[PDB]
Amino acid sequence: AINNYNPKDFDWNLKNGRVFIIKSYSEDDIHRSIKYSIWCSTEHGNKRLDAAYRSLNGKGPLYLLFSVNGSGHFCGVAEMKSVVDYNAYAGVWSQDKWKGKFEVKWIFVKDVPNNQLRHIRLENNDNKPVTNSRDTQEVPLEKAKQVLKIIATFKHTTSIFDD
Repeated sequence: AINNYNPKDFDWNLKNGRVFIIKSYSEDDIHRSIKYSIWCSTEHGNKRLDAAYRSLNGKGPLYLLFSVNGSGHFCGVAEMKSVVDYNAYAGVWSQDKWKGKFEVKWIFVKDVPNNQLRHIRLENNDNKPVTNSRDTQEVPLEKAKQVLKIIATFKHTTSIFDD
């Protein structure tokens, strides 16, 4: 890998976009996402993000703030880059038939610890800290701006690449 990620004077274009938490079950899913520029949330996760992406059209960016369950930190930020693709061939049984995947462009890959963000609280999630969020929890715009500044400017000592 390279430091192709973590741009410096990164303007977010976050005047009209949306921001969502991703909780990855595994570090492997993070690696594969970075390698192949895709993500799959749960069925409801994909549908929630698909609807948010389509409602935005091209008016604003949809960012995803990633964190592996139990890590204590966020591990980076990607932008969602396609509608959700439900493929029409995978699956034999009816429940594991139409599984969704969508495109992401990874922007920041860096460990930002939660102690840097616990002060930011989500008014749309019972005023809990942004670090308490569950997968596909949406972050209100002004709180998102605060989280993106912290993530973009934090001088990190680790990243998921050490794995």
